[PDB]
Amino acid sequence: KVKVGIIGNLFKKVGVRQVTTPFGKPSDTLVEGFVGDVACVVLPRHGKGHLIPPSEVNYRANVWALKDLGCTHILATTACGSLQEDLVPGDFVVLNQFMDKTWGRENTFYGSKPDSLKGVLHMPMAEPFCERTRQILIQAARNKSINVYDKKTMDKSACIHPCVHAEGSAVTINGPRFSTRCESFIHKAMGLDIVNMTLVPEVSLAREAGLSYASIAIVTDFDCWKSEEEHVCVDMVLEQFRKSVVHVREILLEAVALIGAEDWTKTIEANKALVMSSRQDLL
Amino acid sequence: KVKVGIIGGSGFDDPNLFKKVGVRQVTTPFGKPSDTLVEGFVGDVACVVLPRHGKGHLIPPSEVNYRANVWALKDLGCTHILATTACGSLQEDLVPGDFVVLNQFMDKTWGRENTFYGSKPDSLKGVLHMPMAEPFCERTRQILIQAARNKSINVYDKKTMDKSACIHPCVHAEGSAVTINGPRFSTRCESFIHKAMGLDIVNMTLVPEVSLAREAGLSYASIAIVTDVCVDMVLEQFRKSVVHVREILLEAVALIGAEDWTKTIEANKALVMSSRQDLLHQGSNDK
Amino acid sequence: MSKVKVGIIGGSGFDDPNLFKKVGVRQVTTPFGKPSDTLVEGFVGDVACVVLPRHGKGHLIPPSEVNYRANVWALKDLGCTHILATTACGSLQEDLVPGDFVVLNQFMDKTWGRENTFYGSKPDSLKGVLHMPMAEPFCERTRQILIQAARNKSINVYDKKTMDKSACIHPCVHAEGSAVTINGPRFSTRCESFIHKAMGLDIVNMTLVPEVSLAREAGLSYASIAIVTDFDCWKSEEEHVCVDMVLEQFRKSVVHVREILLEAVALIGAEDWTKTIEANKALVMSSRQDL
Ligand SMILES: Nc1ncnc2[nH]cnc12
Ligand SMILES: Nc1ncnc2[nH]cnc12
Repeated sequence: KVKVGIIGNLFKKVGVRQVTTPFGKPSDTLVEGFVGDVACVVLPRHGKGHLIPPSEVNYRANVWALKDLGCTHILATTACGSLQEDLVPGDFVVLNQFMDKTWGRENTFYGSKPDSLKGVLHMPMAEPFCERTRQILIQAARNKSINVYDKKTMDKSACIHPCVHAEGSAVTINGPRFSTRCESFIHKAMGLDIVNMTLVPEVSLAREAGLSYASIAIVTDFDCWKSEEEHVCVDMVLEQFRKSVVHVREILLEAVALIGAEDWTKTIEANKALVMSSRQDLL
Repeated sequence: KVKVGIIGGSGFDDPNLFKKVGVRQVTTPFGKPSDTLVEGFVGDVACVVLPRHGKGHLIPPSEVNYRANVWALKDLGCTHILATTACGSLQEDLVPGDFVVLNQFMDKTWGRENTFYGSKPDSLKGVLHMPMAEPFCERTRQILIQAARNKSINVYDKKTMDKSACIHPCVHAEGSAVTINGPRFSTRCESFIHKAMGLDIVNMTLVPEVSLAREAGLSYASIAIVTDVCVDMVLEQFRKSVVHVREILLEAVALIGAEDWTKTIEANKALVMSSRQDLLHQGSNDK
Repeated sequence: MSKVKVGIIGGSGFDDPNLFKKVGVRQVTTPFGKPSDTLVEGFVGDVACVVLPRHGKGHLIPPSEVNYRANVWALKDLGCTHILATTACGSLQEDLVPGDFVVLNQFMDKTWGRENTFYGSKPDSLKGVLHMPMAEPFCERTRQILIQAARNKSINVYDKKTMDKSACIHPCVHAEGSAVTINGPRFSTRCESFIHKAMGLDIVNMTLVPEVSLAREAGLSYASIAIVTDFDCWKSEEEHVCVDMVLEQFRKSVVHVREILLEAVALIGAEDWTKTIEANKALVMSSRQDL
């Protein structure tokens, strides 16, 4: 059976749970419940009161806690800034790629220090998300009558907002500061679609844990490559986030049902075997 | 009332900008500053100087306690920080002996304490996401440029002037730095990639200094010195550049003192508060 | 004093190489901690040589946790003047095919969190501020010795500066090349791979930096021979990199790497290095900004 963790009326809440992990405590307690008959657990990435900044989030504990609770999938959300004209505030992005600019975060479960699992794990990350789970997020958006924009098969002038972009690349910066204009334009020239602070190493550790992970990013701003009145700040992010979170909730809850309506035996076994085959110390 | 802090880089390890009236041997909640802070006056404008690398230049860029240096200057009541940095050029018109009043940067540093705020017990509580689109105090940048004009140094602004007005040595009116972690210099491969990205100079010390100054509600501006048989000529050129930057700094302090900064300082403090994500969540009863 | 002694740092596929008969096995410590493993001393011909596996005996130390400082300092303390190093890597360019080698001459550094200098202001480092030039970061004489060693072992050499593309005959040793060194342990995304390719980098690896930098800080002549084991992940899904792909290709190429390394040690031994060693030491002293 499947069980979907969510990192961030139609959700039946059962109770709240405190867990510990080999890598420390998660960001907060976890809300356990059900969507129809599918078990679901919800974890706030930045803790109660949003007091934990992106660089200090215990990604290892959060992903491992969901694994230890039996999660087979993780669906994740984050706010983000758009680097490109056709991704506008109020849009969503089902990411398929990233460029990592984070540092100083614990980004793997394995190593040679006592606080990590024994071994050397070199995971392939060419296409770093679970593709089946990406397509479920996109289909959930269709089921909730939210427009879907596929730049491979459509083009500008077919882009109807607010829309879910069917693909996109994120640069993840370490934070806590936002980017300079110089950095924003450099990331844009690299062809990246959005900028955020929390995707990495969350996505990497989910694959190390044998979990199917997909992210849907909420565009809250144009970073700072446009006009001065459109340069990102916290108030701007929060104002748009508050307008978009109801759509993102509808997508996520619809996707949990769609996951539970399919068989995942082979995908799960594939996930686990990918971890085993990536052990350099064992091979 | 204003008080100008000065962080002197290479060439300023033992600055003699004014007669020492007093010294402050202090620590901060974030550890020890690079050296004793030296107090005095430029005219009737109060000034505080500290050498980024300490006397004797014993502290490398990645080990400088940027948090403690900014905090210590804030603790003494500084409203402004003027900083110097010796840099290498990435573009043909930035020539050794030139200066740059930076307005942009690309950050390639890591492993440095770059914020006062967070969830660690020794951090200030709260989550601060500061805007950095234009990361310097613009009023203070223009003071540095005006100080150079007032001391008879060429100023070149590529936005309004053809490359024929680029007369060396000159202060470039704008420019971007890539800040690398050091201590090693860049490979040729790295230098050419930075050049292809359009960056003007390379240094090791701008970040997180500029970021922490904004977190502290201070007006910060930086003046870079472009520094690169020839070694003897490079060194003498650098000495002349340091004499020029000394003139610019002293004139800039006087120019800052000649104006009212009440509203700018209030805006500096208001920007910090508006960047507190944890407080803005609360103002709307979020979650 | 004109005595030469060649250290060898063995990467993946070199966890236990038989380059020579062991004379001494050295368990040492350094001011920067323990090296990756014991150091094996011996002779190749008349040339003294020291071998160290980068990842330890059972390949238990990931790239980001290797004590590069201790490895380089231990070799220096045993009297090495030179370090020859191997690394497995992925290709970012069509003319660099699995089974080729690359005598690197450039790099782009994307590592973090590693101790990358012997010098600093804290008690656990040597006293001083050392700013080493790195524009051409390898020892050029030692690079050319690796390239000559391949010629002497009848292994094709392809020099893009002087030869036409038609003279790129595989398997070959590329006479120049740039590496991007990523921190690991994960491999790159397709997005990252295409960005690195667009910057013009030739290969991707995890272990060159800070090893090459610390060697120069130590006054040692360092050169690297990279073994192409894969096309990273910018090509078809059947050529996307993974551990098994890396190991399988390496087993095939290790034989020729050993021949190059042993011939290179002999070629170093056949020349006088007095002025180059003096210049290596003088570059360290002139890069001290506290003095
Ligand atoms: N512009 C931006 N940069 C980084 N993280 C963000 N989160 C929301 N907007 C962002
Ligand atoms: N593609 C690759 N990336 C990083 N390190 C590697 N080692 C071998 N192949 C590699």
